[PDB]
Amino acid sequence: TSFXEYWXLLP
Amino acid sequence: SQIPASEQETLVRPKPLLLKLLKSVGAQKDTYTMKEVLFYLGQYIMTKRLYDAAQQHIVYCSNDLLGDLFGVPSFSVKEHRKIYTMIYRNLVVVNQ
Repeated sequence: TSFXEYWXLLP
Repeated sequence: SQIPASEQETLVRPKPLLLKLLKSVGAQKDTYTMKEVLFYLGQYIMTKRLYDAAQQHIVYCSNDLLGDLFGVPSFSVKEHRKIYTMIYRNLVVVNQ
């Protein structure tokens, strides 16, 4: 999983 | 003050270190929604290549603006409540 996708799950 | 429509829409003013981080990635204003703060923090991490290339939920930030804000050398993106706690310490909530 990309960092972009992990961080998308915060907001 | 009105209650924000969602946590993401809470209006906030970053404190100086966090504002410096935001401005480093192009932020122009003093007041933001929480969602905007999270997008600029993601952009800081990606442009500075701080995520582990193989295990991309791990962020390495020792002694950069981000590590100084959060007070850690590394963190996991999966620790949502811990990240929010660290961000909130670096914000002031404002009207509307």
